[PDB]
Amino acid sequence: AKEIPEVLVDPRSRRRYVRGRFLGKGGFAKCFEISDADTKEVFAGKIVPKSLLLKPHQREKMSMEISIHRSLAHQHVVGFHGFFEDNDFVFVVLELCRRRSLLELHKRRKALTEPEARYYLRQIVLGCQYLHRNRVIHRDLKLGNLFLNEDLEVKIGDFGLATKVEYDGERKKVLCGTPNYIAPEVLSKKGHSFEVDVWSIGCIMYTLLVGKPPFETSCLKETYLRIKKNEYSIPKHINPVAASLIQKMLQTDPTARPTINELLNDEFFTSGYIPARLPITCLTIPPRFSIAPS
Ligand SMILES: CN1CCN(c2ccc(C(=O)Nc3n[nH]c4cn(C(=O)Cc5cccs5)cc34)cc2)CC1
Ligand SMILES: [Zn+2]
Repeated sequence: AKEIPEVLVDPRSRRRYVRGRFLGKGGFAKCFEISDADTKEVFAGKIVPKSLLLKPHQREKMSMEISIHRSLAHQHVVGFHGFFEDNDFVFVVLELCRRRSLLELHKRRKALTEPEARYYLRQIVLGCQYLHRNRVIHRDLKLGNLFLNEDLEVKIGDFGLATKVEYDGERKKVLCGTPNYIAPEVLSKKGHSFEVDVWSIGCIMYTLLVGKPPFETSCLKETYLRIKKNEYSIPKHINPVAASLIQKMLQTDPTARPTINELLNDEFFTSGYIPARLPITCLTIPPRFSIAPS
C-alpha cells in the first residue's frame, strides 16, 4: 500500500510538518494542508509516490518541475517554500491558496462581469510576465492552475509542463503532456515558445467573459481540429474592445499574437474599471460595483 506519513520531516532543515486536511488530487500527486510544528504556519503539501516515479523519464520531469518552481518568487506565482524526500515519497511545500482555483469559480459563476475579468486577467498576465522575463514558459495555463488565496489573489501553479528557454530564438519541439488550452503550433508539432502562454491566456479570457471555452466539443480530437482551423466565434454581447484582444491572442500564427508585455497596455485594461480588490461574495454572487451602500 505505502501510506503517507502523518508527520513529514525534512532532515536538512530540521522542520516538521503535521499532515492536515486533504485538498485534492492532480496527476500522480495528492495535496494536503500541512502545518509547521514550531511556527504553526500552514502550507499546501504536494506529495507524489516514488512508486509512480520508477522510470527515469518520469523522475526527470518531477526534478525539472522542482528546479523551475524553486527558482521563482512572485506575488502571482504559487510560492515555493521547500522540498525534501524519504524512500517512498517526494514532498514539496507550497503556498496555501485557501479559495481553490479559477476552475471552481467558473463552474459556480460561469461568465464573470467585465471588471472581474480585468482584475483576474491582470494578475495572470503579471505572473506570466514574470515567468517570461525569467525565460520560463508555463505551457499549461488553465483555470485549474490559477489558484486563489484568501484575498482572491491569483497564483499560477503546476509547473509540471513548464520549460526553460536556454538560448535566444529556441523553438521547443516537444511537449510531453496534454495542455488544456493547447496552442495550434503544438498540435501540429511545428515548434513553439513563449507565445503558447499568450494563446492560453486568450482562451482563459474568452472562458471568463463568455462562460465557456472557445473550442469546446464532445471529442477532444475534434477540438484539436477546430484549433487548427481557428474555428471559434465570439458572441455579440461581448464588448468589441474585449473581443478585439481575444482575437489578437487567438491567432494561429504565433508571431501575430501580442507578447505578454504588450497586454496590460491594451485598451481592454486601460479604458475600463479594474477593481483594487474583490470581496469574498464574488465567489458566489455577481458584483455590481456600486458607488455607495444603499
Ligand atoms: C478541505 N477543503 C477542500 C476544498 N477546499 C480546497 C481545495 C483545494 C485547495 C488547494 O488545492 N489549494 C492549493 N494551494 N496551493 C496549491 C498548489 N496546488 C497544486 O500545485 C495542485 C496540486 C498539488 C498536488 C496535487 S494537485 C493546489 C494548491 C484549497 C482548498 C477547501 C478545503
Ligand atoms: Zn515524455
